[PDB]
Parts: sequence; structure tokens; C-alpha cells
Amino acid sequence: NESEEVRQFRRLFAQLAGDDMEVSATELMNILNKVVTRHPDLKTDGFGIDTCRSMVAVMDSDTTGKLGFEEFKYLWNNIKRWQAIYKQFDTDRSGTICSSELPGAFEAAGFHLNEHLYNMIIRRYSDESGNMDFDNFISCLVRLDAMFRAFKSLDKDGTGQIQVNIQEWLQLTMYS
Amino acid sequence: AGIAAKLAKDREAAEGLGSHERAIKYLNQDYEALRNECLEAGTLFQDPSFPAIPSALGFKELGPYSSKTRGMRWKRPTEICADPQFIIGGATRTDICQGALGDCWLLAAIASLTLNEEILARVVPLNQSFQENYAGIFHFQFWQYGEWVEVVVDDRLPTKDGELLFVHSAEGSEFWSALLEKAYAKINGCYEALSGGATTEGFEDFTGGIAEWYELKKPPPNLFKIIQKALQKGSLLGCSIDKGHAYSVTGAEEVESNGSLQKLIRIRNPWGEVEWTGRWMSFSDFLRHYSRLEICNLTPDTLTSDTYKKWKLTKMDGNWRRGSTAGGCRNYPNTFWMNPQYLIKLEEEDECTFLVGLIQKHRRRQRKMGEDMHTIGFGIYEVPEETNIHLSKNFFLTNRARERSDTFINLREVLNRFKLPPGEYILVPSTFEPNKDGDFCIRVFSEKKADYQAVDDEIEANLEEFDISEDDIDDGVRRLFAQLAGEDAEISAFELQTILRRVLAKRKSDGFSIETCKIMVDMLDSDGSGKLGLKEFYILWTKIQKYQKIYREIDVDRSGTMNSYEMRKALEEAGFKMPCQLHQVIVARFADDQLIIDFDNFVRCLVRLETLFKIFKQLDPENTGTIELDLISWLCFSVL
Repeated sequence: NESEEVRQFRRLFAQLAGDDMEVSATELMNILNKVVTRHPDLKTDGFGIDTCRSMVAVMDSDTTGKLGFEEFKYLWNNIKRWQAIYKQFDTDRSGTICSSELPGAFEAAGFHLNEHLYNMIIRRYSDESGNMDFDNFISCLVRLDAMFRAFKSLDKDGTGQIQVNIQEWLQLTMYS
Repeated sequence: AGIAAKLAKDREAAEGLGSHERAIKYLNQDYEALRNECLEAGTLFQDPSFPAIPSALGFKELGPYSSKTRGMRWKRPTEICADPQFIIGGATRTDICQGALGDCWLLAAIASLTLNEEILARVVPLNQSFQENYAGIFHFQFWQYGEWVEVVVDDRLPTKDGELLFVHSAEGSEFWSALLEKAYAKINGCYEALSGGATTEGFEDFTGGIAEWYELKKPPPNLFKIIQKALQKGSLLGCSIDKGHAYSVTGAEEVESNGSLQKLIRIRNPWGEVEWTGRWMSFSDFLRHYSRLEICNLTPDTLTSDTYKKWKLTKMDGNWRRGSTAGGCRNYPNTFWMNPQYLIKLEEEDECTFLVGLIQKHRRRQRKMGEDMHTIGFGIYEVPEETNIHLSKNFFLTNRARERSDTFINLREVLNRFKLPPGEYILVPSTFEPNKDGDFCIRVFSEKKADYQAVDDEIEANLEEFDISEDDIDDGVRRLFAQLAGEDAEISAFELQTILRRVLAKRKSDGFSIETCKIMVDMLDSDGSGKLGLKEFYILWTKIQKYQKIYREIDVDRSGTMNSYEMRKALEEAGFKMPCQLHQVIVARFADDQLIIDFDNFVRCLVRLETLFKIFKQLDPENTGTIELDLISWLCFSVL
């Protein structure tokens, strides 16, 4: 019972990995850069091979560098939940976002928004002057969202505090 | 999904999860739950996971549309019998049988269970019935690639003219059978997938033991002084023939007529009746029987008895990520030493001998039992005079072997029989060719205590920690600094990016992406500014200098591209050592589809690693081995 856009995409998968139903970051990149690099009322050159790479590693629980079609859906969906917010806050069509409207799109993506964390975002995905393109905007949320979950996972009971050994650390941190 | 998952299941699997006691709950379904949440509702379970539609039956063959499955009656026991029992006592015979559609390896596999009631206690949770708390749902435990999974299923069975098309009893009443079979079909994803499967397989699934098998046609010298030991251990033995009946080897003593010494074989039949021309057997059975399979068992099976010699055991897990940990085969010495490596140390000997098997975990690809399997195999090497060291190319380029598995098969699980001089032996599981994405489990049934570990490194990072204080500049460089920035005379991620790129004209390549810079900085910006002064910029420049020496010292061309397998070496040069798992994350998160790491990413990594390290190191000022954090604080590091 999946939408028509997923069906066509679904078809695009088997034509790549076949029964293996998997895509690579690169594969995922074009598969994505052709659906969003469409409708002009939204500007971008396309997702860079790094953005996808996090999309993939963040959804990967077997460390193989591949995106399952089901896990794909989850992401894609979220992508669309946000291919909105951004499109709504970038009116300049310059393909960026207001330095003081940034705090506006991230609340429209439902987040706790803390001062310290903010900066981090700003220093990592924005341009020299302080502007974030579609790419990095979406690329941010995946990864962000991921950690909100990774934390939810590592914390079974609810002591609002996870705890990791170094290997656990370098892993969480390195595969993103 | 994400590492977080594959990582939280570890702490959980490390606690109990998987073992019989705490077996996993396939598709996250609770018997108690659903059961309870079905009686109170006044309903009968309805597997939303494995519905009683056509697709549960099969795909192509027992596939929908097809007549094999067209027109079908999913009826529950009740709807077709009267006072259906789940399981009653322990007969002397079975009464089991397959319907039209059913396969036939279930007949043998199930049978055995029947005639060893405690083995069946592991699979079927004898504690179900159609009268006390019936909701139309039962459950079973099945062993899979090293750990027990628990499946919940409803009793809608596929009939047609009141006839059960798969596994059932001749005499109605009992159904544990047809259900444990509906179950197994579920875990395997559908009935049609059982279509084939080895008696040798589904049986390990039902017990957890290890199935070794022999061709009676041309058997081994010690063929005999084993079965004895077999039964002697508690294992179970079967035997088929090109007639199409599966038997059991219930025992065999070499009775001596003091003049002949006529050893015998006590074959048995599950279904009861027995008749023939010969004797037990004149051991002229080798000329009569075609196949023999002995299934040694996981020792916690017979939780009691103190009858039968109990094996010893230890199992481990491993993977083979393409372009990184996927060498496989002595033949490819360019990767082979890259496989996972485990230590097995034998103490005292027999009066050592050990069973070793390499079974290979499921893979999306595969839809039917037996199909889509990789060609695994495995070699074991003699330890000269030594763990924390992942055996290098040298060690194997040297020592030739010391008995390597008897071939690489195209099949799930691979075992061999060994007996050795109480020394430490190393073994390298792996696939045939190289680059074969997949996972595995290596179990080991010995005779006396065994210490199974792994040859690999540990997170170990120790870089050069310079303490130049705005000096140690050589000035030639100092001079050549401020003049690159301008006013404030500091650098910024982006400033660093152009600045840096504008520093090349030696050799694809094109300076670094900002992300890199972005983190170059991040690994040094302590004051929390967003810029760098002479000191740090110096460290950088020099660090780069180092880094670059290695990519080149290995990219012995003008490609600006290095094989992923290099990266392990590499990291060692840069002073980083890590176990198999990370390198994978390192190649997974950093290589190309062709398995090439450009120079930028090469360093984006080295840098990032060092940062995350330091942050970790710094935050664990005492060296406890753990760095506690709440959400917020986590989310900060988290974003790179």
C-alpha cells in the first residue's frame, strides 16, 4: 500500500541491486538528484556525495555502506517532511536561508533548539556569510535526527543519559 | 537501524538475549502479550506478520495464481477435527507425514525430535493446548546462526478438501507438528522456502547442535570408532538411501564372538515397524545404506542426565566487508591476512580433538533454503611463539598452513574434524574469492576446555603531541604565515580551504572539501573562536605534511586514488590501530563505489579520528573506559 512515487523508486532499486534491494551513497545520490533537482520553485545543484553518505551510514546497522529500500523509505519520507520547511523559508530562491530565519526552520522541524547545539549546526553546514543551502539543510536533519534516535536506543530505561566505551564512541561518531 | 541498533543489541546479547532462557522475539511479537491480548478481546489471533493469504505459502511455484496453491482453505485445528491436541506424551513411533505440497525433509527432522522428548522441549514450548487459554496462537524457539529466536504463529493451516497440504499426523489429533512447521516457514519467510533444505540444516535450527555428515559410499577409517563416540556423546544419527526413508542409528557395540568379533549397528525406525534380510545389522549395512548424519549437540540441550559425554563449546562472530575485511582464500595473499582472526588454545588432549564449523548468516538476497549461498571455507595456522596483534601479510606469506579445511563449499555451514597437539592454533574464516559482503559465526565443539579469542588490535591512538608555544617556527614558515590571512591574521575553515588549495602544484586531486577544513579547524579550535593562529596552523601544516607523505608513499602513481585495503596499513603509519569493526565503518563511510579513497577523505578521516579521540581521551581524564553524557551534550558532539 505504498504511494506511486515510491513504486517507481522501488522499481528503480531492483534495476540496480535486484533482489538485494540496496543502493550505495552514490546510487542514492542520483536517485535523489533528479527528483529534487526538478521543480524550479526549489533551488539546488543536488546532494553532494557526502550528504548521501551520511544518509546511508546513519541508516546502516550492518556496516556495509548500503541503504535498504525500507530504510530508504524512512529517510526519503523525512526528506520530504523537510523538502517543505526549507522551500517555505527560502523565498529568495537563491537556494539558502536567512541567518535569523535559520532558527525558524529548525523549530518548524520540531526541535529543542539549544544555543550551544545551534552554533554547531551553523558551524558545519552554513556558508562563509552564514547561509545553508538545501543540501546541507536536509543533510543536517538526517544526521541530527539520527543522533536523537541513537541516543534513544542506547538508553533503554530512560536515565536521560547514555554511556559509551571508546569503541562504542568512535563508532557512533565515525559512522555518520 | 544505524550503528546505534547493531550496537545496543550487543549490550543486550551480552546480558542474555538470544540464549534459550532469553531468546529473541522474532518481529517483536509477544506470546504472553498477544495471547493475553486475544483472550480478553474474545478473539482468535491473526498473524499480521505472516497472514493466512497466498504469499505465506510461496512465490513462483507454490506462488499465487498458480494452481498448486489455488483454491485454499485456511482452517484451524478446531474447524477441522474435534478436541485437537497440541502434543500428547511420547509414543514409540511417530505417525508423521507430508501432504501434497509439503516437502519431506521435515519428516525426518521432526521425527527425531519426537523420539527424544527433551530435544523437543527446546523447540516446542510444551505448555500450549486447545483448551486451557486457547486464542489460536502458539510459539516455538528456533536456533539461528548462533542464537535462539522465538516465533509466534496462529493455527490457520492450509487445507483443501479438509486435507492438510504440508506437515501433519496420519491420525489427526496432534498438531504441534503442522504448527512448528508453519512457524519455521514464517522465520524463513514462507512455506515454499522449505522446499529443499537439508535435513542437516533445519535440524541444527531445531537443536543448535552441529551436523557432520558422511557418504557411506566411501567412508573414513575411523568411521566406526566415532559412531560409538557419537551415541556415546548424546548426538543423534540418521541415515537415508537413494528406501526413501529416513532412519536413526540408536547405537552400536562391537559384540565379539571371540572368534569373529562381529560388530553391529542398531538402526531404528521412528514409525515403528521394522523388517528385513540380514540380522541390528551385519555391518554389511555400509553396502545397504547410502547416507549418514550425526548431530553432536550444544551441551545445554540435555540440561540433565550426566549420561553421554558432554562436548565443550565456544562460538564467535565475524563479518567480511568488501574492500576491507573481505580477503578470503590463501590464494589471494593480497587480502587474506585481512580477514578476521581468532585464537583457539587447546589445553589437555584426549585419552585434543575438536569440531569446527563455519555457518553463514542470512542475506536479503536468498529466498529459499540452500539457494544463494557463498563459497566459504577456512584455514588454520600454527602459532610459532605467542592476540592484541592482528596477523600481518607477512605471517601468512610465511607459514604455509597446518591443515586447512577440506575445501570451500557453496553452502550454509562448513565443518571439519580435527585432532591436535595442545598448542595454540589460528584460523581464518573467509569466503572463496575476495570482496564478499556477508556475516558469519564460527562455533567450536571440542573435547576438553577451549579458549576461543580473536587476533585483532584494540583502539590505539597516540599521535605526536607538540607543545610549541607560538614559537618553534623556524621563522621561514612564521614569516610565511600572517601574509596569507590579512588583517586579524588568523585563518577560517573557508579561509583555510582556499589558502590550503592555493598550496599545491606537485602532482583527480583538488585540495580539500570544506568539510575537511571545517574539521581540520574543529580538531584545533579550543578557545571556541572559529579561527586559527600560527601555533595550530603550524601543527596542521606539518600534520598535513606527514599525512601527504603516506598517501603518496603508497599511491605509487599519479592516480590520487588508493585501494581501500591500504587504509589499514595507512592508519598504522598515522598512528591509529583499530579492530575489524572500525575499519569497516572507515571504508564504508569513506571509500568509493570502486573501493578507492581519495586523498581528501583519507585525511578527512585521519583528522576526524584524532579529534573524536582527543575529545574522548580528554573527557575520560581518569581512563575508566567510558564517557557518560546526557542528550544535549551528546547532540553537540554528535553533529560531527
